[PDB]
Amino acid sequence: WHCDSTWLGDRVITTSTRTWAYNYKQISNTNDNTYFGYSTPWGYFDFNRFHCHFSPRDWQRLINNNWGFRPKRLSFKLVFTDSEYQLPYVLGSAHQGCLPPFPADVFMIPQYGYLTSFYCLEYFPSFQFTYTFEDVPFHSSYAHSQSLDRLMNPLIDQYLYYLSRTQTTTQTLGFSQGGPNTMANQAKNWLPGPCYRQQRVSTTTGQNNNSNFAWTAGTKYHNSLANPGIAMATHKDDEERFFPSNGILIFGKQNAARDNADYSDVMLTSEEEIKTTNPVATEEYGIVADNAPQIGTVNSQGALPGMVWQNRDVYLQGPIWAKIPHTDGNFHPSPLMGGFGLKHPPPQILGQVSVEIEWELQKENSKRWNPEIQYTSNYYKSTSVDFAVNTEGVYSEPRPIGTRYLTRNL
Amino acid sequence: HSQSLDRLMNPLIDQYLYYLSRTQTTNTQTLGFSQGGPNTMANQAKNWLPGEYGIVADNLQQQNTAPQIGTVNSQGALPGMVWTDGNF
Amino acid sequence: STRTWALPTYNNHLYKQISNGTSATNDNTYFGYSTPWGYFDFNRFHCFRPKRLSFKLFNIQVKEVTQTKTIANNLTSTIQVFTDSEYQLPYVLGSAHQGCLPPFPADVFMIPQYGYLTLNNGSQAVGRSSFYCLEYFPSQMLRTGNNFQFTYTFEDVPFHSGPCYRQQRVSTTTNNNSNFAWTAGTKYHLNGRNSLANPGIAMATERFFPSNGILIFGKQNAARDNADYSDVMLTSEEGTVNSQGALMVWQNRDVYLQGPIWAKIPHTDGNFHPSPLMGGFGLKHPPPQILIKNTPVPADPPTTFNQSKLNSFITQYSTGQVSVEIEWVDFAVNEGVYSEPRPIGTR
Amino acid sequence: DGVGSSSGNWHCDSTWLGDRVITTSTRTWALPTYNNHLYKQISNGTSATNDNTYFGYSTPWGYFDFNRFHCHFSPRDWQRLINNNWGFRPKRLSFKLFNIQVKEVTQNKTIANNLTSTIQVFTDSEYQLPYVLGSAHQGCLPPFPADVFMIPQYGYLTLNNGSQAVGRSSFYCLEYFPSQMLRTGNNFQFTYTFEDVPFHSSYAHSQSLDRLMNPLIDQYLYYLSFSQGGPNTMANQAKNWLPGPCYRQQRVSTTTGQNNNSNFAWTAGTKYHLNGRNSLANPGIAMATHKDDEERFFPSNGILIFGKQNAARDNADYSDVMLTSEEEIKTTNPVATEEYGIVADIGTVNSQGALPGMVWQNRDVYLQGPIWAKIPHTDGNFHPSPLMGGFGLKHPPPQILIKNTPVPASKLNSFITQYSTGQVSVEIEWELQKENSKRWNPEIQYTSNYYKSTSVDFAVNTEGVYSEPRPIGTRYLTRNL
Amino acid sequence: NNHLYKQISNGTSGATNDNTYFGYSTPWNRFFRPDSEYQLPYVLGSAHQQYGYLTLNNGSQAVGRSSFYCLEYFPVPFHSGPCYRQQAWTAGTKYHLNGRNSLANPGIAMSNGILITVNSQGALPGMVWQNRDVYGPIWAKIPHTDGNFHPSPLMGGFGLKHPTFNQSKLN
Amino acid sequence: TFEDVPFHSSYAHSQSLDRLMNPLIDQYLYYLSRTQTTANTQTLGFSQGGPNTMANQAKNWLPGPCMATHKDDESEEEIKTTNPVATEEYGIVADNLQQQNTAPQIGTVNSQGALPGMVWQNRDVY
Amino acid sequence: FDRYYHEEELESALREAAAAGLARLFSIGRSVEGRPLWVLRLTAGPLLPGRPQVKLVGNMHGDETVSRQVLIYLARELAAGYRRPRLVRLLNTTDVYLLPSLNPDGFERAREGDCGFASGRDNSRGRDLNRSFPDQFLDEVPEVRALIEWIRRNKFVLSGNLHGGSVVASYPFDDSPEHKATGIYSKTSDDEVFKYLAKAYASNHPIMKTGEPHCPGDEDETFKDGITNGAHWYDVEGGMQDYNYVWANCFEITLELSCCKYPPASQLRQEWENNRESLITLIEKVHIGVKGFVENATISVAGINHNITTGRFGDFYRLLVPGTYNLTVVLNVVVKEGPATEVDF
Repeated sequence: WHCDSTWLGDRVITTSTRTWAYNYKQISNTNDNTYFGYSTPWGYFDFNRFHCHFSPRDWQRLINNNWGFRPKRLSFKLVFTDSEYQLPYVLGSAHQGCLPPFPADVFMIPQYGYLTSFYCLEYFPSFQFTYTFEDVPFHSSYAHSQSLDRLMNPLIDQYLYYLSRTQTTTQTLGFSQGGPNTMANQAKNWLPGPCYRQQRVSTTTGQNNNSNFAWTAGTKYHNSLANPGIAMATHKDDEERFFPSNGILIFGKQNAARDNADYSDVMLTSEEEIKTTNPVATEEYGIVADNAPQIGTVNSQGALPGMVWQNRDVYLQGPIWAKIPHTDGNFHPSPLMGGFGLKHPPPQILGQVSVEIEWELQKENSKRWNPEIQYTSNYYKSTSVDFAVNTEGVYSEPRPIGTRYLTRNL
Repeated sequence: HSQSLDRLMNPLIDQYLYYLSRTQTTNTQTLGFSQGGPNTMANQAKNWLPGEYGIVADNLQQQNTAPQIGTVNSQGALPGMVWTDGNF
Repeated sequence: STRTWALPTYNNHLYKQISNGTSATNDNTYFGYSTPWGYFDFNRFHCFRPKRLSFKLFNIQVKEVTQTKTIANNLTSTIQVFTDSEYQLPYVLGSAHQGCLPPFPADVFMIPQYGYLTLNNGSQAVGRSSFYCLEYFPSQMLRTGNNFQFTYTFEDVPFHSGPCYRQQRVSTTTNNNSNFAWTAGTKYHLNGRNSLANPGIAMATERFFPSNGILIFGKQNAARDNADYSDVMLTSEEGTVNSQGALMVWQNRDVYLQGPIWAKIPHTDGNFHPSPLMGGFGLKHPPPQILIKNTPVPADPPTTFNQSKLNSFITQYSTGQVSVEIEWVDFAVNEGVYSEPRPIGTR
Repeated sequence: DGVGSSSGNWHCDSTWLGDRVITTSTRTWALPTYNNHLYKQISNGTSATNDNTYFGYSTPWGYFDFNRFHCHFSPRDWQRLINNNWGFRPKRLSFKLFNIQVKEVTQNKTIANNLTSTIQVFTDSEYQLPYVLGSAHQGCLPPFPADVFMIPQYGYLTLNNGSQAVGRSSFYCLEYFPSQMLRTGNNFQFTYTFEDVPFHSSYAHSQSLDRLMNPLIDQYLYYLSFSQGGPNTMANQAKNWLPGPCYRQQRVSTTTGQNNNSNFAWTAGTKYHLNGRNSLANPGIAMATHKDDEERFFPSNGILIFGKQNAARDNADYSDVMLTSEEEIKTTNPVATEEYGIVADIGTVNSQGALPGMVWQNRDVYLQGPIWAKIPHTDGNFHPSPLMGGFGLKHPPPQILIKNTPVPASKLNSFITQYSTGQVSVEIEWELQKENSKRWNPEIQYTSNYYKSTSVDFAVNTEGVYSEPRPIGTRYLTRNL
Repeated sequence: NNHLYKQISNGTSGATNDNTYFGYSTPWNRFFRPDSEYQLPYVLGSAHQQYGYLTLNNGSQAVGRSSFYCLEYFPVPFHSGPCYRQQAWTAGTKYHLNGRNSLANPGIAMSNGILITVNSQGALPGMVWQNRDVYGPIWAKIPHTDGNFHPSPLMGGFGLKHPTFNQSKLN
Repeated sequence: TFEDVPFHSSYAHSQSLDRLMNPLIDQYLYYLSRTQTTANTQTLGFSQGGPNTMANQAKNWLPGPCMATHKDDESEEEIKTTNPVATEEYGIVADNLQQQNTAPQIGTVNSQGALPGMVWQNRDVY
Repeated sequence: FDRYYHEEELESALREAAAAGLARLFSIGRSVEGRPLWVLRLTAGPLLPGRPQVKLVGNMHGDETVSRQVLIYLARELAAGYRRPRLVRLLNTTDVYLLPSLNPDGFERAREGDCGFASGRDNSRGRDLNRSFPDQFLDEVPEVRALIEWIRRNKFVLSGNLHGGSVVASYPFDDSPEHKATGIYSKTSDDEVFKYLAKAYASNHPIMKTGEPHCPGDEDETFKDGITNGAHWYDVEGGMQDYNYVWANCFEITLELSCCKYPPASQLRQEWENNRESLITLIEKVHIGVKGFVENATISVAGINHNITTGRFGDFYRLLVPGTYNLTVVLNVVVKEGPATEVDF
């Protein structure tokens, strides 16, 4: 039983020990929910949630003073692991059965099953092992101090003219130099990230339409919902009551119902920190021409040269990694739920279980003068301590802790 | 490929992430959230998108305008999609 | 290239918060800080791929102005110069601002003032808004006998020699009888703020030209605003899918003798073909911006101690020579004013 | 070296290497001529009350003083320091004085460089001069590096009988010290090493002193109720330690409506008597500002009250001052407002001296607060920590004295009006105490307000005036007793 | 606690304000001179006859400074005057701390002063005193404070500075 | 041989404990100057300690425990700079807790024990 | 005016209001810090027959302080009016209980000019006084227990809660069986009477005559006719108006006066101008419905599943909207705009 965390320079060794405790059935099943697959009698070990290795204090100590982090290696101690990645990878689908956030909790091993190719798991050579993470880019555990459209000098004009007038105040052609008072019209080098426009739903349920548009108005791809879809800002300035219908990660409060969970019983994650580069999910990407001139509002915008976009934030309760599918090609192989897209993720391991992960940190060197924004617990007294057991002994996570709190320049 | 992009998850274990399952009661406004599971696998959270392409929002819905949808017939590259001076 | 530069006192040695709100339009709202520092910009070509650069700052004279007006030598006055080699300051270069080195060596240029922008909610600032004190950097001080020098090696970048984001056609031969310059302009949306997609992605442009999809330069003695077509300089790049993303080959926007050389790729999780949209070389570690400031020399302080910071200084300005060496009749004086008649592309 | 060569560079940043943080800060200073190069006997007598009487000398020398935490730490640096470290203490400082330039002003007002004029700078490494540093005076290095600051004039006080002097009164002529003389091209520098000083407590205890017991096991000792101390009767349990010493202060409410309708700021204030000269115990011994849910109250003179930017020197309203709260030490220190405890005769003890087994926390340091104070060279002292907070040093950083050398235009009294200006660079290295807390929940960290504001906190306004909106404390992390 | 960490709080709801506490009960020093890193609350030395600890409280409530510790998250001079005058509870000698009168038991060595005009005088130069005898606790942990005067335990002893799958958890 | 004695101080202090500050520079630390607006009503005014309001300035230390034989113009006369006079009070403390009606009551300390930041001298030898 | 009333200043203000006019000042209990809960009776002591009790409880949340000041000013104005027609008749035919502060502790802990948009909202134990009542869907809140005992000791028929943070008149059933935060409209048996009372109070207010409050936080909460249902507005578990409707027979309505909970004292006079009429109207709205006599006897109205009980002297005050009702006693009647119809049993 180790369940410790050691901070050594740019490294942090987060180990956790948990006490742990079926049926091959041909399972199968609206046309969008049909499936076919196999229910194996095997249980699999899952530790693909950040709270399985980081304590809330560890998460604070990580997100308050590090611009980035990425796993380096893991040691697992306890049955076989698919080191060659033959079995279907059910990890990274944000499923339950992970190690409990509280080290004192005893969890049961989730049953393993896959979808379709029949895979007999006794056809494998079946304790401790070590895995080394491939070089994955650092997770951007920071916000941007500057917006993409405000990277210019607010004092000097541009030497490039923009067409400012087409009609005398007869039609003509007039040009003006971009300046501090016309920042919208200044020539710029970069475009906001790609957009896959989503429906706007208000947490103030009165403002929403009187219809059941959770699915009909969804942002599904062809029909499965693009949940949470590409990384986009949840809302614009002073619009925290709004969120994309299926474009954010929503976590469950303790004892929340599996279905029909009320808004008070769930925790919404706000991706507003990426609004400096990523377009708001509920709003359009921009306006293009169509032909009197005609303007077309572009809602779904693909990748364009010069685009820059932030990935979706990771959370203490959120997934850590996801296997990049072994496809011929891909664009920006990063999980949409957030995390580290690994071509060779930690093998799924099909008593007590100990998992230790070494995370490399990116120490921040910011010359920003004013104090930063840090994650803090409310000083005001409460009935129960946040991120602690209650009277009945049930450890609960009150809020979804984000990861981008320090700031950086674009 | 032996398995589909939208069917690479566990068909036995439901997700810990919630999705907006209903907005109108069964009738007034509400906000219902459900966990994607073996039955409602279309609503489950996914990590990747396919390489009509899909359905997107076309407006901002409110208590007066129904949310209409737009069928994407040409979709460019997006993060998570799997299938000169520059090329793709 | 060596140029003579003059640097005045900016903001009277103060950091001034600047902001514009709607109480204008939301698209033009900004928040930021104007610093007393000027900066050296040589991002234009008139100031293949770059390999390295050496930057020298010499023959510095700091001169007092006394009000008749007389200008006198100030031998003991210093100037603070530092390069943000770690890119810890907002990189205001790459926005194609004025104040670069003149295309004509015989011309003496004034150092542009360095200010930066930050996150805003209208005219107000948000908690994420950062304040950068440029005196909080190690800066070398220079008297009349001191000289500054630094060398910067460019990172590897492809040599300078498809998706579409449709523009609105405009004819140089004057087009619809309405003001469609901004209403019908190809814009993009960011944080509830519309920003003009100028010049947008690299696309083809003879009288036709995109409404905001080309770089427009200024003729010599051209108006700051409302300049006529004769006074400007057009660059030529010679289910309906109006906007198409990546699916596919294309070419980058041509660089111009009057155009920018490089731009800083934003420090971001991802980018698709990070080539600057106004042309040039996208650099993750661009040439660090050189910041220069006249050291405040206070006038006579009172005889009795006063806690308040000094607000009276002697009027000073520093001139000198700046040399930048980068390893990689038309165009002549008229009245002796250098003019660039036509824009030159590298294709 | 030379007239046209810079004598130093602007080094102003912070460097963090594990348990060490080296903060260097450079500022521009302007030293005028003080007292027209004269030592003036200054005094106040009763013929002014007897409590304010003083005798002393004002010297033509100015003094460099960097004894405020914001002189070296940026607000972001302070946030890094207090959100991650259980303690810190200075290790050594390097002081530099460069780019010196003496300018003479002539009235007809024309200011011209005086290349041949010198300035005298010296350090009292042997502490032979009266130590006016640590008294929390103005003239510190500005918190904002862009602010050019005036060098405060150096004076000192001596024994007095009213406005008059006594036989033991000492006159210190600062010219009697060997002072280095500097032209335009010269620079001054020295290095000082801090003596062994305990780490400042940059933490607030997770446990109160009376709640160190197991709340499930009854005590095996009895108390005259006889009963065994247990969970329910937790106040009667036998305990090992007593709270810190107390010196009761008058309670004042920030909600002015609740205060008494009298001018009790002086008469009812907590004072100490010394040589028949009542003085204000400001800020007094380190005690908790207020108990639980009493944030409106504060001791009358038991706290540090900093001034907001552009605040009146006298009669400043409550809106123009920032009150520091020592509520983080409620765990061990007694509350500064109410009594220490009850003894039997019963009687409430308002002032309690040191008792065996008493534990207490020192006063918190603040970004605007003093860093160190000199322990008086006395035979006896108890817990020599400065009452305004900081580090009590027997050999503090020597005070640097700088003065324009007189240039004449019986003794000569006609001098050309001169003033010097230059750059002062002070670099202090602090040893950090890394925290190893197995606490599960997150704790309180200092964070800036998320919501939009007219101007950025700890940043310049539209007019270019740097302001500190709140006094940043130091005790945000937690350590169990 | 059936392998559970249980929050335990006692406000004034019978009990008075002096007896209020907040803490956690986890499922986890008796008779010359005599968790290795001291990261847990040190309940030892309080002279008790199951490990549970207390933390900061405001009544039955807990302030944000309260620390929750998960224990599964883990891998002097030879023993031989000041006065605090003594005299059941109303007349007993107490000390005030954060608006909570705690019994001064057994107090400094000289009603509640044994293990079972100037009334209070603090330390003065030239004052000499003897510590309480031992019988009794061997030692106690000196609280990690900036200052302490004669850090000997008032209770006696030696003052040591370092002395089908289901998501729900199984129960 | 004698042990490490604390090296008895055969001198007299040239500075009093309450006059250790600069008499030319104001203190950046404010103090509660007044509470009644000089019908009078209630306020909270703050002033900076300076050369004139010297007794109200913030100070780092306190006089020794409650000793100087006598004050000025009345033998341990050499230690009145630090030690309080033996024939009077140590200081002035708060006795009650004020309210709208309860005018503040005041307490005279006659015997004071050791406090943090308290410095003192020892009796002279002869 | 232009001054808040603090410890022993609230008592002094109530004593001088009593001296200005009649008035009995007493305490229904003490707060956590022992601060008395001052109540002024305008008509302790016996309960006079024929007097419909009206209690006006303000300052439930300590930071909500417009209620305290307007309650004090209303008591003073009522005393002056009786000493000097409308107010004379109101005090002669109605027993009015004025409770300026139920949470004096929080009021003391409240700060100057916070406006709401830690704060003293809860009592000294951190327990909300508006979340400490039994709900149809102690010992830590002595004020709540004291008010519960006070209600049980009397037969209040109409009551008004004065709050802050909004400008609206909320009527009972502030919670819902499904406990959804907003949207769900919880309708009572006497919903029409509650709506009439809220409308009568809000019409006279120079702000609630328009449902929109024009204050930060909502900017679009256009309440219909300036009144709303508590559950329809925002769910409150264990509110006091629902308790007063269920466990008592009182008709209790919450009244958020201003969106700035703790305005500077200079605004108080203005706030008084915004409420001086309205409060009086509310009190003079207790003379509606039917009134009569029968001794702990159940009085019911056909078509409504809410039965009231006669007072110690058989007096019942069934508040009703004008109309024809079938009255029933367990142990056609016309209602017109104005005085209550007298029916005897």
